[PDB]
Amino acid sequence: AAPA
Amino acid sequence: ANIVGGIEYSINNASLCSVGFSVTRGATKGFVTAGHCGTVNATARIGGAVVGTFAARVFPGNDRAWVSLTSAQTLLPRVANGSSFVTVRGSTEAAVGAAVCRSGRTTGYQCGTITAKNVTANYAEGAVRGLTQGNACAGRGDSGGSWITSAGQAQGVMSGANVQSNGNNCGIPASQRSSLFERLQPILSQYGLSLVTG
Repeated sequence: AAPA
Repeated sequence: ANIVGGIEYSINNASLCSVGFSVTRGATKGFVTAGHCGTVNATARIGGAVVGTFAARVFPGNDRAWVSLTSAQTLLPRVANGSSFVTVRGSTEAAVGAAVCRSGRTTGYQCGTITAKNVTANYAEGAVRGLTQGNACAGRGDSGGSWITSAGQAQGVMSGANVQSNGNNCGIPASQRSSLFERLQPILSQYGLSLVTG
């Protein structure tokens, strides 16, 4: 998961 | 500007994020959003106009911030759902298995269910702990936006998602999505904020  | 959950705002004329929720702190108007969206004192604009500045944030570790608005802004107890609105009624935290929706400027209003709590996201900047996971889809730009139940209970603000090369995770099945949000209740007590409700 990455920011958004 | 009318401050509604889910709408776009820019930070320092560069990044975009989405408004989470209208709040007050005494006589000060503000909205909560994600910490990674701006640093303290970054300028927030809505529709080209300056609406306020980042007052406080914590990112990484947590991912939360609130923007203090000028007096001219109109705070509203609402979250955008297309051309319609969901009224914010309170912030009772829903349990795993509850249905929830989220609103943001990239994918609009999307719903799904809460699948897990207290998830750690490992972003390039460092870990963010304590996140709740839902499988409503989301995309780059939705960060900071509202997660709310249909009944109007504000759950938290969008933090991150396992986005694919198209910038969102809406093209993979709900079973494979991890869309994470920061719980609202700790942001409200940490900054002494009261949610605007209607």
